[PDB]
Amino acid sequence: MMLNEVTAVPGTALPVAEFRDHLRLGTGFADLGAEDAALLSYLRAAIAAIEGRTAKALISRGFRLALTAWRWGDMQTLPIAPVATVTALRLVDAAGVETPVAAGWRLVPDMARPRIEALGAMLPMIPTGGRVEIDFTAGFGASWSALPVDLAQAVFLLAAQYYELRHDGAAAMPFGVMALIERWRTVRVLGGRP
Amino acid sequence: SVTGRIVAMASGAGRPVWGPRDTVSLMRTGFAGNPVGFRSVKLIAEATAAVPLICPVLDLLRRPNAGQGRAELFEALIGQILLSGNGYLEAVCPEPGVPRELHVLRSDRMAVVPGADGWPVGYDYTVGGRKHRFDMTGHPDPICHIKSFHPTDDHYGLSPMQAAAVALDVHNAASAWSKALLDNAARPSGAIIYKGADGQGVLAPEQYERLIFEMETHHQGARNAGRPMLLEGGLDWKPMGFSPSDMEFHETKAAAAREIALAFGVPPMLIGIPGDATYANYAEANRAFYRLTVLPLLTRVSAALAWWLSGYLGAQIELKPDLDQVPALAVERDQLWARIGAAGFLSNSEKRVLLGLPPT
Amino acid sequence: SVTGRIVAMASGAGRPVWGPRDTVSLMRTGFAGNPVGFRSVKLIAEATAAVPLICPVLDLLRRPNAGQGRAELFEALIGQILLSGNGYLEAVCPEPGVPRELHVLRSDRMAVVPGADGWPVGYDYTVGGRKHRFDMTGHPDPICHIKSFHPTDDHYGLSPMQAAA
Amino acid sequence: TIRGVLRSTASLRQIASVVNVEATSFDVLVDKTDMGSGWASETAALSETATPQIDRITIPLHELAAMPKASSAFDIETWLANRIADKFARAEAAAFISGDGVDKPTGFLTKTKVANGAWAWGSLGYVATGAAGDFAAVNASDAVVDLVYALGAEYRANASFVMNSKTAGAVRKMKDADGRFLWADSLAAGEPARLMGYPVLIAEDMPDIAANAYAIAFGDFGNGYTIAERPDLRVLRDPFSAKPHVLFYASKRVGGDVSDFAAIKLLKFAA
Amino acid sequence: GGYLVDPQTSETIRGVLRSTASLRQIASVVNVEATSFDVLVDKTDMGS
Repeated sequence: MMLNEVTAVPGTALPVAEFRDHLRLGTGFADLGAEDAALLSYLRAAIAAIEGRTAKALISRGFRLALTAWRWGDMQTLPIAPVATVTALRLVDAAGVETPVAAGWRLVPDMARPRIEALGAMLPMIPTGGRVEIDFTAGFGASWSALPVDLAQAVFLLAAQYYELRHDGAAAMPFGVMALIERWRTVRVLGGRP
Repeated sequence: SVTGRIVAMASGAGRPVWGPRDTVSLMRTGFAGNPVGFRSVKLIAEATAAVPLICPVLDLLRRPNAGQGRAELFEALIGQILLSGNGYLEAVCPEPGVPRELHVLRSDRMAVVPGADGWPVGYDYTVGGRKHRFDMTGHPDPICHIKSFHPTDDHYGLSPMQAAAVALDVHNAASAWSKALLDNAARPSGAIIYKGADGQGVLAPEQYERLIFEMETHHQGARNAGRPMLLEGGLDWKPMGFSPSDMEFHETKAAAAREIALAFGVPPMLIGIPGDATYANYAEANRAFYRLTVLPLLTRVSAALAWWLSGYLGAQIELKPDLDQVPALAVERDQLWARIGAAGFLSNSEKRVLLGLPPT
Repeated sequence: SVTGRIVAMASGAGRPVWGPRDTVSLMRTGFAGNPVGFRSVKLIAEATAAVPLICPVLDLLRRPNAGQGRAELFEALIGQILLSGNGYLEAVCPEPGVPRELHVLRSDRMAVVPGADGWPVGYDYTVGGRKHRFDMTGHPDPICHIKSFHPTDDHYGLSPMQAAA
Repeated sequence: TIRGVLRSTASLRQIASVVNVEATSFDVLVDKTDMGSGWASETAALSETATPQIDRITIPLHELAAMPKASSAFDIETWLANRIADKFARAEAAAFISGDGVDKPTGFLTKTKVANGAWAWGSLGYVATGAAGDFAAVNASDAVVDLVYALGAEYRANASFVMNSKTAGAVRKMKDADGRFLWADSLAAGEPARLMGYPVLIAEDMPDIAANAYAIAFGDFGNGYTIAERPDLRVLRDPFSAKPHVLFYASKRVGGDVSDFAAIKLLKFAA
Repeated sequence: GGYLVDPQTSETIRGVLRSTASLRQIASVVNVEATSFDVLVDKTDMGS
């Protein structure tokens, strides 16, 4: 299960022009001077901190989930939560014949537990040695405006914090960064065999 | 019989009446599932088959059909009565009198038809989508229908497993509680906690394979039980326990295992369940078993064979249990022979007529 | 016997069938290791040797061989049945009738051969790399093979120590 | 006890020839024509008069399947078994009457009908009523009686009418010039069940009275229509595929078309 | 008349016959229940 991203964000999809406004608009020094491409490097650091704590995706990037054995008999919960439309469930063998499948499975979308959940009880078996591989597109929307705005504010509360102070310096807000994230974290209570 | 016509219309004449749906599932969950429900029926059905009978007709009962003996027949017959409250016996008559085939039709797939006057006209053996429609609109009436007593239903029996159906599911699930507890449980015998200088800190895979090899070799196992285990800074060993160790629903299982044995009527001493000594010394509990739940059951079924099979004959025949040379009733036979044998005042032929002997 | 030919081919005729590997280790860990497994077999094997028998033939049983008496024979014989589910008795016949030697062959180093019709044709006493290949393709059939009841296996016994392992 | 809608049960099964078959198909073997023997002449060659050309009609013995998912007051196993047997008793009734060729028994209505009097072997014969909407206005029931008497005296020993309910309605609506109900005269009679001395089968899968529809059939279906089938019903009490729904599998296999094209005669409501 | 008569088939569905010698006969098999099996051999001998 490597789960590398196929493509990253373009960078032009990120709200750098809006984050300059969350940094100092309506109150402030002026527009002031901010290294523009620096401000893009703190948004990518705040999204990747909230993509990890929430297990969401937020920009709808393309993924590739290549894992060897199916965990359940049929279920296969996908980790990156807001999903849409499996690109392909191609199945490579130990030599690399890469024979895709086009039926036998129906992705059941959900923000809680996205699944693969094949038809009946038969999910495509794995060639011995030949890892299965699932390409999917997971996230809310293509642009920044399609996001839930409370989750978008948790990026701006966090990316501004990485802008305001560089090293790990000390400094309880009601809806802080942490309180806006907790309704998007994954609540799991299984430590068991299934 | 005069009121028979009124109840028939409400149910609907000419149409099959099924009764209990879940009957087939109590068999798999209560008779193939737990030993107490398994042993209780097998203890009774192998006891009623062993009791001889008193009448010709018994030549049919001795050899009913191919591959199904005399004792094997009543195990199938009583084994349906205890399981689903109903017994069925098909008679196949190539010959006009005393039909030479008997077959215990299972009561899962049998259904009654109320008919016109409330007493049944059809029985339906329904396997797959296929029916048969046996007919009761005749004189020989080819199936004897033995009912257990049911006060609320007019067509079936009560099946003691239905009365114990809660206590079966307690005993099935308490026994499966301890099974899945032995299969889903993580107890550790301790935990080597490694905090570090920070509140959190991992240890490197160099250090981690060092920690396994001193734990694998020198601390785990029977042969390393109690090494003094130096703990440097950061490390600490918190030994875990397992606080309910024995006795996971142990008495509620042992109480439900007695209520299952209560409903079928076996004493707790015969089946082998643990419990307080109610009966004393097996001269009582075996005599109580063949007097409260075997011989009343057998004299009720044999009374239905005495009447259904006499409908094929001309003369009516009685057919009762022997209640003699059944070796569980020897304490009732010592007690009655020594009473009259010690009564020396009345003469010799006057007590042969009491003990049941042919006088001389 | 009619079905005997079908099971023989699956196992492979003419080839030794071994059964349980770990049989020799249950002896050292369960009969030379703990007193309860030690006393339980010694309590039985010294009891079956003490029971007299009712039949000539018992003259062989009274004096089977040198250094191995009547009571000492059944301790060796039953002591293999309780330990490894199998008893073996080689008969050496210099004379044609009632062979004057009996020897309890230990069942660690003995292996069966299924043969043609499922009933055995060879027994192999295998010490070191050395085999012997006793032959059952004759009328006297020189080894009696006493099986404990085993429902799943077709050639060996069950050895109660395996059930208490 | 769970109730259901009570559907029609009469199914053409009890008047057609039911043959237990075990193979994949049932081959009936009917000769198409006569011997053709002539009165011989006293001085003539007299050879090879003729021979009936035989014909094999194949009952394909199709299968019928219904697959419900099961998804303690009433017990589903007995109830669904008492519903799916009814649906297999009713869905084959439509195929016996107006089934087509594909994967199902071809009913006797789908056999290229030809007007009687020009009747050949490969078809079924019909008689016309008159006006296209209904029975004839001047003399009703003349179509019924010459439908009876245009069949053949050998098959009329045991022949029956086949209609649905609202064609027997339109039959009992026939009345004389005083309005006295030619069939079952009073309002106190009921279904007389012996139309023209022959039984009536109310089979709901027949079409109703229309512009050209063949709403009334008449025949000895014991020779006419052959139902070849296997008597059992498959019961896969499936504990797999879906944990949520049992999804029982029940199937009966059954086939049939017409064996004898002379037995069945139809009533075309046209000119 | 050609529909009246039908052919008789064989009693068994028969197959092309292929060889049975397989080296299972000459190698040594073991009745085993596992996921792996581990033979134990001695590549070299002790120095004497």
